[PDB]
This record gives sequence, structure tokens and C-alpha cells, in this order.
Amino acid sequence: TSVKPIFSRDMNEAKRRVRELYRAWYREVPNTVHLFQLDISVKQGRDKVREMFKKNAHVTDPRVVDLLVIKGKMELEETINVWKQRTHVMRFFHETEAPRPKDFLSKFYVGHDP
Amino acid sequence: TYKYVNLREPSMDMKSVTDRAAQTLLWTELIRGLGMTLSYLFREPATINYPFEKGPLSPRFRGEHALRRYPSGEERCIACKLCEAVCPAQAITIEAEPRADGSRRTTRYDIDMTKCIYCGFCQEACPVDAIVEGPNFEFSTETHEELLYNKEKLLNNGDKWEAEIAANIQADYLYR
Amino acid sequence: TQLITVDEKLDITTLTGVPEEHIKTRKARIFVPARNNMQSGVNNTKKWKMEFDTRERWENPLMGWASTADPLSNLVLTFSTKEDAIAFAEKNGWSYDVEERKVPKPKSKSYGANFSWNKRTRVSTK
Amino acid sequence: ASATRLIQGLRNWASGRDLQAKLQLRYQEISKRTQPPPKLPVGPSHRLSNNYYCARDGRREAMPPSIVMSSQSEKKAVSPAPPIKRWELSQDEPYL
Amino acid sequence: VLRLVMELSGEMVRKCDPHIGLLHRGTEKLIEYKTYLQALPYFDRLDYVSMMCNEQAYSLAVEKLLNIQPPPRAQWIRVLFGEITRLLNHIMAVTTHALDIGAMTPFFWMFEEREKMFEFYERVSGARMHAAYVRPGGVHQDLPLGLMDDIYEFSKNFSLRIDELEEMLTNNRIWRNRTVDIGVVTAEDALNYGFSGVMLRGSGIQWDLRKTQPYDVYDQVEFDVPIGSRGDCYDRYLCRVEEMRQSIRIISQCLNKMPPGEIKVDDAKVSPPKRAEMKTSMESLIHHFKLYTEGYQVPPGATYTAIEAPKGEFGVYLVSDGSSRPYRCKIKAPGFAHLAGLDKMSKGHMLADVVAIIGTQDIVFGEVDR
Amino acid sequence: GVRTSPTGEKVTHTGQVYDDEDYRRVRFVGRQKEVNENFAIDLIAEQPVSQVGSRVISCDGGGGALGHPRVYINLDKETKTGTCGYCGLQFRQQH
Amino acid sequence: KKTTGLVGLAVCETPHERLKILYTKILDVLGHIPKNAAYRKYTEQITNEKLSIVKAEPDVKKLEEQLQGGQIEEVILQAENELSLARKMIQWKPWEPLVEEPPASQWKWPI
Amino acid sequence: TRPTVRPRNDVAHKQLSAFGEYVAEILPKYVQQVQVSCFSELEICIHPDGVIPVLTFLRDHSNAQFKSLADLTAVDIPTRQNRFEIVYNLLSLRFNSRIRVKTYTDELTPVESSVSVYKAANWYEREIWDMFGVFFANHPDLRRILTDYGFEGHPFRKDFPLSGYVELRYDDEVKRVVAEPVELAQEFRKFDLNSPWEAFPAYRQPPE
Amino acid sequence: LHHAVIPHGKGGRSSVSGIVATVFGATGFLGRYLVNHLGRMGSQVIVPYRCEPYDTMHLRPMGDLGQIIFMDWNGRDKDSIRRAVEHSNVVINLVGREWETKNFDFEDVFVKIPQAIAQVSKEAGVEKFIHISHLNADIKSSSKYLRNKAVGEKEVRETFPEATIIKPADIFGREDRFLNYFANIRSLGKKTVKQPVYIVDVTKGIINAIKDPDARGKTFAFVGPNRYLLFDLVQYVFAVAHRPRDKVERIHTTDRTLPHLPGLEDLGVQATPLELKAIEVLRRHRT
Amino acid sequence: EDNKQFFGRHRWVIYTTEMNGKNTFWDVDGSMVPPEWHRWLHCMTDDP
Ligand SMILES: NC(=O)C1=CN([C@@H]2O[C@H](COP(=O)(O)OP(=O)(O)OC[C@H]3O[C@@H](n4cnc5c(N)ncnc54)[C@H](OP(=O)(O)O)[C@@H]3O)[C@@H](O)[C@H]2O)C=CC1
Ligand code: SF4
Ligand code: SF4
Ligand SMILES: [Zn+2]
Repeated sequence: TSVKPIFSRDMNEAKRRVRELYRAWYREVPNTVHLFQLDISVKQGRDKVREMFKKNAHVTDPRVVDLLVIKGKMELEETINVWKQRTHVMRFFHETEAPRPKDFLSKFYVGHDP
Repeated sequence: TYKYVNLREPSMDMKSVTDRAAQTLLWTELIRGLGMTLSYLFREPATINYPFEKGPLSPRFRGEHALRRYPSGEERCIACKLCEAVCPAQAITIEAEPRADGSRRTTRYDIDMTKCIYCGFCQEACPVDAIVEGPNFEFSTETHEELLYNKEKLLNNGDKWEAEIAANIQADYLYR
Repeated sequence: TQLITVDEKLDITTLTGVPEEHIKTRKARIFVPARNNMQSGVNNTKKWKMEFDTRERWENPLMGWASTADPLSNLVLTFSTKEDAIAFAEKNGWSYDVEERKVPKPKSKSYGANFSWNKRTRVSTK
Repeated sequence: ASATRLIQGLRNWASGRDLQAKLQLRYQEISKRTQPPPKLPVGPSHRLSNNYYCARDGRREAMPPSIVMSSQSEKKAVSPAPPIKRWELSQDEPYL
Repeated sequence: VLRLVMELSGEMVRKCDPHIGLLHRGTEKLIEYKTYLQALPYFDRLDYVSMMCNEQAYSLAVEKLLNIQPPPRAQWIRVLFGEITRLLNHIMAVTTHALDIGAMTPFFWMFEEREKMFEFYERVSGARMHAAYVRPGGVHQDLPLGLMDDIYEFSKNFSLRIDELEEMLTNNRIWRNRTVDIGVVTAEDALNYGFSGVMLRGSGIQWDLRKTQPYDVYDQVEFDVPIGSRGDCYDRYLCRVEEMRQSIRIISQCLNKMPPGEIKVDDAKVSPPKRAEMKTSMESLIHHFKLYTEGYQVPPGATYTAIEAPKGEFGVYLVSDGSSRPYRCKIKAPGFAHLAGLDKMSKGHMLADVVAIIGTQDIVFGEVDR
Repeated sequence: GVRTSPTGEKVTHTGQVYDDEDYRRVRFVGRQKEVNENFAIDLIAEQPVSQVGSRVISCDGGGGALGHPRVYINLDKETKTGTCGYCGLQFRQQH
Repeated sequence: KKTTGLVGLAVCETPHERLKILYTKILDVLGHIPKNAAYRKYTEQITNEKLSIVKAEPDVKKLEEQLQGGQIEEVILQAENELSLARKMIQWKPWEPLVEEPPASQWKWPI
Repeated sequence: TRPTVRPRNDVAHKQLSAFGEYVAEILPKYVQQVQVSCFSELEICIHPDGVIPVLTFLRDHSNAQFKSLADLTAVDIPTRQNRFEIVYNLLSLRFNSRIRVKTYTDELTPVESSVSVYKAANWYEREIWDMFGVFFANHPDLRRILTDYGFEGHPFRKDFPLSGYVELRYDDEVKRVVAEPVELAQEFRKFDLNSPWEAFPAYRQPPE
Repeated sequence: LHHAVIPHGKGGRSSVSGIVATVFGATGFLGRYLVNHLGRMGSQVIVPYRCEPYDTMHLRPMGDLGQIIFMDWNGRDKDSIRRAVEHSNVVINLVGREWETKNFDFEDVFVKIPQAIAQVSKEAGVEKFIHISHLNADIKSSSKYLRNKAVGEKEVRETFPEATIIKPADIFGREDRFLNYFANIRSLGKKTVKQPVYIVDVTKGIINAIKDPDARGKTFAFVGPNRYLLFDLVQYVFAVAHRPRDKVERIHTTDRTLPHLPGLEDLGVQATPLELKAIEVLRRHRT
Repeated sequence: EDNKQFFGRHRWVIYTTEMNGKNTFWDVDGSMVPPEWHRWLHCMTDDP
């Protein structure tokens, strides 16, 4: 079984590149929320950024981690330019409900969603 | 075989070079262009007075999506679903039932005017020429609700005229 | 060029972008599609269709149509073997129900047995 | 058209192309409509007594693709095709 | 309609990212969920200015896979409408280049001529622009009596009008100043960046798909494709106008070389029959019925072909299960291939020259999407 | 030739007329429910039942290659008229 | 010559000896390449054929009409790119036997 | 058989057969299939390691020039472990011939980014990365071009359905355009057109 | 009840939700946002207008295909109003100009309009009728506005007694009146304590109360989260905006809470503060 | 219908006042022609 990985040797370089990518996203947020004339506090945006990071913490396969790093770098480039507009940046957020909780009885009233 | 362009040289003879200098310093072929455009000025322009004169067409235009019916008879459609089987944006919607008589017929025959690309495939696919692309093209509808035809709208639109449709088909039932 | 490679599993569901509601809630089914019984021809066999289970389809209150909030409702994936079907379903994340293939059973019939003498297999009509 | 001669001369002086002759306003050679009804021909089939569909079965002439080397002193190194001959300037007024 | 993010040193450039994909529609996926005969109009309208050569390429793809040759009258009529489509796409590319560069009026002159050509499409089929009309299996529902003389009339009047277009422009001094120095293309660039058709005509190498691999009866008409010398945009303009004039030649020889064979193939299991046998047969009614419900089965395999769209190499790559549905279609687009080298075509110019570069390679921005 | 339901509007040639508890009646406010006022079943009794002296006879539809395809119908039902599934017009036998 | 039909390519004045030193460098870099493969055989055969075309002809236009690759300087550029593949194919060992196989149920089409 | 059925040339078939046999003999390290169809267009089927060496050979060598680069796509075939098929298409300026370099690849392991020798492959590789996810190591810039920015899913796969998962609408609540889960107005009906009865007897695969 | 009034599936874009709402007004501010949130819910809205169809045209495409419907009404006849409320699940009453006109006072819109519509409603058989009112509209002085609203409050309370009489405080938003007057200044300085409530929490509360039964009969009042001085709020407005008689009396008149009636907490909606939405809405200053 | 104009100005309609009753002296719509004149006026024929 021969598999050629992207960048990784163990998860140490994975941790290193993802913490540098998070540093880049931290210094990415205030410039963009000032540039696009947005309407959201910096605390909420940074907490949703780190929540999106903490969503996919369950991955140990290093090639998948490499491909996540490359995708995040792509969208950090495309938001550090002015290539993406106000619509996509708000589309990362969810301010328009979408109210659906995970209760059993709530899904039993508005039914057929098991 | 090839016939290419731009293979010459500016002629070093005195007459040709002073003619190019005369065009350079005397604005000549610009005024030649003005003369050609004034020649098109003194023509009569080819316009049509739109609400009174309508532009020419063919006997095989594809317009209104009208229906036909039998001579002093019932509805020409059978609901054989060929038009919905061929409809390349699936705008036809047929739900069929037989009535109390016994001949097979419909319940719901809907054309979406949004999705209708106006091919002609439902005309060519109809074995009995039930649906016919109509002659007139004036829909111009102020509301989006009104652009979803029902079968009764199609029957009224096929009973506002057949004589146009019958004349066009009776002229050109031999090509197709 | 003879790099890291480790013999493990695959986790493409964090990449293919379909949301986790549709990941963990919807369920797949892998089956050979049965012969449509009115015809008798089994060219519609030899393939392993992967489908998703059906969900709600209400009435469109202006035209009488069946709208749905199901983008995945009209997927089908015709495959060639059960192994690659299960491998792809486990590769892309969601759950799956395996139904097994059923060939027509071979029989033993003959026209002379339809013209028996003291056996009850008799055509009785022709 | 349908205009007097002085402005016609001014059109032909501003553009010496004989504009009165062909002006892109069609008058005479509009195709006279309501033509006689045509009888179409039927081509090299409906020919009785010989049209076996077994012969002209171009759907069933689809061979599977032949295979050379796989996963399971030679006079060679030819090209996939003969090399393409360079064209010629066409005589019908080339440049130059 | 495009997005362009250019990064420029002042009244000049440095780089430019063409963000394209605005006009994405999912055409390959929709053809993968349909049949052949039903999904032919997607091929008709992925490109839209050229409109019958796309029909021609898809029909020849299916006929080449299906090993069925159309009757010869169908081939010559297909050649005639391919020349109409060639003439139409080149004249619209010239006029939209003129309108985007300035030059208000010749746009409208040549669009009046194109209004005559849409009247011809109407008299042929009925549609204004997106006439399908080219079934795989030859042309369907042939021309009404009284069309070829109208095409003859258009050929005479349009030779006169295109000579008057070269009277107006072409030795226009400041239009020559506007587009001569821009748009240089090396032959190595024309190979590596994968250019197609008119760019290859304009920059160096003598190359015609029509002449090298005659996919139809183009081999039996005398015409000569114009070539470029300096690899240049004014030179490419002259190449387009002389390809129009060659299309006038091919129309004249096609009208003089017309055989009266038949409309469609005499293989009713591929092309549907006509109305008389349809209303009194049995085999033809069955063939009509099942041919329009299911679609004819197509033997498995992957084919590719490519014809000369007025942009360039219009390629189509079919992948077929033994089925009435294609398993995977894909389209090689000359607009995409021409847009692919925009940085190296516009490394050393300014923004109005970039708009002239977008003009001088004929664009529709629908076909660039695939 | 239409019924008037207690809702109060025009009925059609399909049994689809509304209930009183509907909102689609009130979205019909201001614009008339246009319907074909020339129904289908009533144009069957208007057609005379033809009587042909043969036994197994033809139906085309009034025009070669204009209509529905050929169908040959039987008249063995002694009291029941032959009925084309396409046409809808009847036939009888006269020995 | 005088202003050939190509664009980014001006005419050369000594085509013959330049082309000959090009093909002798082709023979040298082919002499670097090992023996037992037939790649050396096909390259050596076609290069000796083309060199035998050029050595027997001091002409120009007859040399174009005989030796393919019209008109002239494309042969020189193509010789440069042939030297480029020669330099790149000292390395990369194209003549050595195969790397491992596909799973063998892949290149059969009709699925 | 002769009218209305396209005749062929066995001469071009023999030429492409001999040429493909030649290429298969002189690059043995990566050649797996050299197949020739009925109408003489060559296909060479290649392991995903000899991408750069085979393309550097096929750009040059004065026996197969093939400067012209065309399509790149990786035809999504399931029932395999190596799913995607990277299809290079090459056209010869000098010889007028078409070869299809089909190299095979899986979901996650990169092939070696042909933009190093092919300057036309840049936006082709960016397109394949956007629509599929075939990663390209040693590439200058990989971005999302021909998709929306905030959209993800790699939609030209077979796992991505016809309709998208998201659907935009404007709303005056937050005074802007937002995305929602898809609420179709109609079904996109599905016609079971795969008829039985074996329309091609020659392409029968052996059953079990 | 008949089918196609029951909910169906998920929400949004012609998913058949519960209520069919006849709305009076909706060309103004709060009714437009309320039609917006019912279109997000996916509810059919029957709205009559009286003005040019251009206003209902630029608020037309809020719904999906043919969901909302437009008709005519007038402040004089019961026939057009009754025709508008022939078949309705719920009905809401929002009306009022904040200056007297030639043909209408503060009297008889707030008085005469709920009389006839409540008459044809109670003869019609509608349910969950929601009538808005300004907060602290008393019998007391200083406003024909507030006293005619108090008379209308007593009318809607007396006839058809199980109406949800609802009142927010003075709401601010994208098209506020009093923050616009804070922008359209010049000045004068007074004192009044005041709580502002943002508009989207108000209309979310209204749609939640109208879709949630068993919460009927009780009058509701909406509460601003800050409740401080007016002049400090004016200083806050000028600070965030970078620059240094009936409406001004009706903002200086009265702003209090009432411990009698229930508010936000019996509905379960998060309150958005003044500061966040005020920073969001205070655009259109110098650069 | 006049002959001396070009193809596009042969056949022109002159609408009248209140054929349906909507004061169509001014504001003349399209499709106010019967369908046989909709065949004639759109240049689909050469005979009235
Ligand atoms: N801070 C605030 O503004 C608060 C307001 N309210 C109340 O909320 C309601 C809505 O406020 P708002 O949107 O700002 O004001 P609007 O004037 O815009 O709303 C009233 C609506 O009814 C219509 N209308 C009013 N009078 C007449 C009339 N005589 N004839 C016909 N139509 C009439 C209006 O115009 P049109 O006719 O063109 O449709 C509009 O559509 C008001 O009743 C107000 O008292 C309550 C609490 C706080
Ligand atoms: S094809 Fe014709 S007869 Fe058949 S269902 Fe359609 S309209 Fe009716
Ligand atoms: S013309 Fe319209 S209704 Fe007919 S098949 Fe085409 S899209 Fe469907
Ligand atoms: Zn009949």
C-alpha cells in the first residue's frame, strides 16, 4: 500500500500549519469587517471562526488535514482580496433563520423529519 | 487553397508617396466615408410602423400553445403523455383519468410558460395533433400567476380560433 | 514518490460539502433493481443501484404538484459489484441497507413431461 | 430609393457604389408566398424486395475496442499519420 | 458577462484574474440525466451566436458513433447552413468588436443583414435563433420550395454590403492605430496554450480542421482559408472578413452543386418516419412511438470529434453506456481555450487594450462555461 | 351548460369545484375564472351514429395524415355500437 | 531569405552547418543514452535519415520540398526541442520496465 | 453497407497501431493500455506517476510533436477504487493526429500538476480542482473558478445531486440575500429509460 | 378546518404553513416587515391597498409565486372590507397617519376604522385578530393621537373581546421616524426617560404570537432593554453619527412600564439592544 | 397595403376607436387584429 501524502509526515506539521492558518485568520478578520462595512461585532465573528475550526477537530488522517489547510488558505486569499462580496461573507454567517432545533417533540409537531 | 492579405509595400514612386501624403495632410478618405454615409442618408429608411404594420413571418411559427378539437367533436387529446415524455424542460404536466363514457381522457394538462423553451417537439410528438404551437405571440403578462396555463385556458385559447391553425396546418401538413 | 502512505480508512464526508443533517439523518439502500414484472427481460438486472429513502412530498397549493425539501430525492447510482457499493457508501459517510441479489431459480421442464401418461403433469388444453 | 435625382447624385458622390441599384430594401424578389404544395422524395429505402435491415445495421456494427499492452531489431518508431504537407498560397488574389 | 479582477501599475497592468463561471448552468449534468434526442438543444444553446454548427457537431458525433452516414442532400444542406452559421458568427463578432471599440453604425448595417438571415431561419424551421432542426441521422423536415433563390439574392446583395463594410472601415486610420500594436502571439504560445481556429490562422501555422480532416463534403469545394503573417489583431480582423468572403464562395458553389437526394436516412430505427407511413404502417408507427419514448439505443464506447466552429475547435466528447442515455458528455470550447491565455496575451498593455483583447477573440461567455 | 355550486362560481368539465372553506376562491377575486364554454361529452350525442353495411370496418378521422391513425373496429356486439378509442364516434351494421 | 511566413521567427543565414552541428549534438547526447533499448535505435535511424537528407543537398527550396517540416526554421526549433527531450531523457528512465499495475477492472469501459 | 454508413481507412488504423506499439515499447515504465478504436484516434492509459516524464516526452522527440493541449477532465466513474480519470487531450501541429492520454487517479492522492510543461493547463487544473477536488501539488495558484465562493461541495461529482443544497433569496429582514435549504417548486421527474434487450451484442461483458 | 390550512413540511418559499393573514396597512413600515417574516414563514397574505400599485409593487416580490395577493379597500364602505375578509384565518389591524389630513383627523381613523372592520369581522367569524396600539395611549391630555387611540383600544376591547391588543414602545429601525428626526435636526434640550425597542424583535413577537395559539385575550406590551434619558440618547446618536411639534411632544410625553400586562418573556424571543442595531443602522454620515 | 415601399412597410393596420370599449383611439395595443389578419399582417403570405 503506497500512498503519497501532500505535506504531512506526522500530525506535528499538521498542527503547525493549522495554527499558523488560524493566526492568519485572526489577523484577517478585523481588516475585512472594516473593509466590507459589515454589521457584526469582532468578538462574534472570531467566535464563529473558531467554532468552524472546532467543528472538524475529529479528523486524524493527515491527508485530510492537509486538504483542509489548503481549502482554508484558498478562502483566506479570496477574502483578503476584494474578490468576494458582502453576500458571501454574510453567507458564512447565519443571521436568517434556519430555526430548526434537535428536540424530538419539536420535530414531532412539524413532522416527517426523523 | 489560400488567398492571404497584407503582402505589399508602400510604393517608392513619387506619385504614390505624394498621394499618401495628400491623404495624410488633406483628410480625404474621411470625407469619402462622409459621402458614403450621406448616400445612405438620402435613401428611404426601412422601418415598419409597429402597432399598424406587423412584421412578416412563416406559416410555421411557434407561438401560443393552442389546442385543437374534432370537427363538431370532443377534445383532440387522448392524454398519451408523449408531450410530457419529450418536453425538454418538463413543463407539460399531465394527470389522466377516463370519464363516465369510456374513452380515455385527462384531468390536468398544464403548460408552464416559464419553462417552455418553444422547441416544437410536443408538436412533432403529438400523434393526433392535439397541441399545436400557435400563431400569435403576445403574452406580455403583468403577473407571474397568470403565466401558468390550465387545460381550460388552452381550450378557450383553442376556441378563440382554429381557422388560423387549420389554415396553417392545411397549408403545411405536407412538409412535416 | 514512495511517500508516507498509511493503511487506514477514508473520511470524504468532511469534504463533499453536503450538510450533516443530510449526512446522519438520511439512509441509503443498495439493491439490484427487480425485473418490472409485466415484461420478462433481465437486462435491467446486472447493476447495483444505490438509492435514498423517500421523504415528504406535500401539495403545491397553486397548481397541484408535489414539491419537496429534498435535494437528494432523485439520486441513483448504478454500480457493478456489491463490494464497491459498500466501499463507496462507507467512504462517503452515510449509512446503508444491503439487500442481497436473487437470481431466477433454474427449473426442470420438458414438453414430453407436459405429455405424460400416468404422471399428473398434463397440459389438459392443447 | 423613391427619391429625386439630385439627392441620388449626392448619395453616389458621397459613396461611389451605385447605391440606387442594390440598396437593401427588398421590393421585387421577396419570395412569392403561398407556393404550390411540395411532394417530398423518399430516398434509398422503401425499396421493396431487397431492404434487409440485417445489412445496414450500423448500430450493431459497433465493435468493442481492440487492446494492446496492458496490466496483464523491430522496424518501428513510425508516426501516427503521414506528416502534413505544407499548403500553397491560393491564386485567387493572395498577399502578396 | 464576466468578472475581471485586474492588478495594475498605472494606466497599464500587472496581472488580471478572469473570474468566470457567472453563467454556469450545469449542462453536462442535465445531459447526463436525459436522452440524446431530448438533450440536443443543450448542445444547441451552450454556444448561441453560432447556432447550427453545434447541431452539426453533435449530429456528426452521434452518426460517427452509430456508424450511419446521412444521405448526400442532407450533407450538402448541412454544409449550406454551416456556411450561414459561419457567416453569421463572424459578422456578429466583427460588429460586437466594433461596438465595444466604439463605431456605432456598422453594427446596425450588418445586423440588418443578419435580420434577413433570421428570416431565412424562420422560413427553414420556424424558430428565430435556436432552431434545433438537425437530428442525428441527417437534417429533418427539409426546406420549403422557394428558398434557394432567396439565398442567391442574399449572396449578391451581401457581397455588395460586405464590400461596403470594407469601404467604411479597414484603412480607417485611427481604428488601425487602435488595434495594431496589441495582441502578439508566439507559435509556441499558440501550441502550449491550446488555441483553436482563428488564433491559429492569425498566428503562423496553416491549420484547418475542415481542410485537413474533411468531416463532410467540404473536400469537394474550392476555397482557400486566409492565414496570418504577423500574428496580430488587425491581421486577425482581416482573417475573419476574408473567412466571411470564403463563406460566400462556398455558398455559391454549394448552390451550384446540389443533388436532390432525400431528407433523412433510410434507417427508420434511428430517424423517425414521415406522416404518410406513420398514419398507415405498423412498423413505422411502432418506431415512431418507441423512438420518441425511449430513444434509440447507442452502443457503448467513448468517442470524440471536433469541427470548425467560427470560434475554433468545437469539440464534443461522448461517453456512452449501451443505453438511450449518454453516460458523460463533455465539450471542448474554443472560447474557454482562448480565454485561457489572457495574462500572456495582455502582459504589456492597458485596460482599453484589454477590452480590445476580449473583443478580438470572439466571445459569447455561454460556451466558455461547460 | 355549467352547474352552479353553492360556492357560487362556474364549474368545469372536471369535478374539481371548490369548498366554502377555501382560500383559492378568494384568490380568484378580481379576475374571472376563464373556462371553455363548449364541453366534451355533449358533443357526442350531436354526432349521428352511422350505419355501415359491412362487418369489420374502418376509422380514420376525416383526412389522410390529418388526425388519429387507422383503426379497424368490429361490429359483432349486436346491440352495442362500435366505438373508436381515438375518435369517439359510433358505428352500426346493416345486413 | 526574406521575411518568412511565421511571426516570432526571423530567417537565418546559415541553415546548413547550424542544422548539422545540431544533429551531431543529437548523436552525442544519444551516445550518452544506454544501448539495449530500441529508443536509441529509432532516434538513431531517424536522425541518420534526416542527416542523409541534408548532407546530400546544399539547396534551399528543394531542401524544403524534400525534407519535411516546412518551411525551414521549424526544423531548427524542432531540433532544439528534440535536444530538450534528449537532455530530459538522460534522466527519468523511460525504457525501464513498468511500475505497478492498475486494479485491472478499470480500463474496461461499459461499466 | 456502403450508402449512408461512414466508411473508414484501415491505413490510418495501421499507422496509429504501429505508433502506439512504438510508444508502448519505448516508454515501458508507465504504459498499461494502448487502445485504438475503429475510427483511428489513439488512447494511451497511464499510471499516475509518469505524468511529467510522459508529457515531456510527448511534447518533443521529433516523432510525436503534439504541442496543442486540450481537455483535462477526470470522468467520475464509481465501482472503482481509483475513481477519477484525468484525460489529457493532445493534438499535433505537425502530424494532424489526436491522442488521448488517460491517466487514472483516486480521490485524495495528487497527480503531478502538468502546468510545469503545459502553460494551457493552468485554468484547466484550477477548474478540475474546483469542480472535483483532485489536488495538484507543485502548482502556483489553486482557487475556486467557475463556482461561487461561499459554495462548496465539488458539484460535478456524482454524489452532488442535480439541484444544489443551497438556494438564494433576498429578504428584507436582514436587508440582504441569504441562502436556504432547497425548496423546489417541482420534482425534476426521473424517466426510467434504460430499456432492456441488449442493443449491442458485441459489447457484452461476461456475467457471473 | 379544511385542508391546505394545516402546515406542511419545512418552512419557507411556498411551503404551506398555517395561517392565512388578512393585513390592513402593510404599505408602511411594521406591516411590511410583518409580511416579510410571514413570507419567510411561508404564509399567504391577503393585503388590500388604497394607493398606487407602485408601492405594493416594490413590496410585491417578498412572497413566492402567487402567495401574497393584492386587492382594494377604502375607509368608507363595509362591502369592500367584507369582500377582503370573506375568507381569512387571522387578521391584523395596523393603520394611522401621524398628522391630520384634509379628510381624516386623528379621530375616526383610530375610531371609525376598527369599528367597521371589527363589525364585519365578528359577523364574518375570524380568529386571532391582532390590533396594534401605541404604548401609553390614555384618556389623558396632550394628544388627540393618544386619546383617539385610547378610544380605539376601548372599542377593540369591548366589541370582539378576545382580540390581541398589542403595543410596542416607540420602535427604531431602518426607516424609523424619531431617529430620522434626530438626523433631521435644526435645537432644543429637555429631559425624558425612554426605552427604545428594535423593530425585528417586535415583529418576531407578533408572528410568534399569531402562530402560537392559547396566548389569546391578553394585551401585550414590548419593553426596551436600556430605559434611560432621551437627551443622553441624542448625544449617543450624534456621537455614533459623527456630526456635532406633534412628534416632539409625543416623544417628550410619556414613557413608562406597566406591571399589569405581560411582555417579551411569555413569548421566548431574544431582545436585541439599542447599541448593536444602532451602530448597524447609523450609516449615511460624512464618509 | 402599398407596393412601392420596401419589405417591412407593405402592410400596416390603422386601429379604430373602442372595438372592445377601452378608448383605444390613443394607447393602441398589439393583438387587436383578428387571426387571419394576423397571418396577413406578419408577412406570412402574399394574398389578403
Ligand atoms: N414608533 C412608532 O412609529 C410606533 C408606531 N405604532 C403604530 O404602528 C402603526 C404603523 O406605523 P407606521 O408604519 O410608522 O405608519 P404608517 O402611516 O406608514 O402606517 C399606516 C398604514 O396605513 C395606511 N393608512 C393610514 N391612514 C390611512 C387612511 N386614512 N386611509 C388609508 N390608508 C391609510 C398608511 O398608508 P397607505 O394608505 O399609503 O397604505 C400605511 O400603509 C401606526 O398605527 C402607529 O401608530 C405603534 C407603536 C410605535
Ligand atoms: S402528445 Fe398530443 S395526444 Fe398525446 S398527451 Fe400530448 S397533447 Fe395529448
Ligand atoms: S415547445 Fe414547450 S411545451 Fe412543447 S416540448 Fe418544448 S418546452 Fe415542452
Ligand atoms: Zn378513429
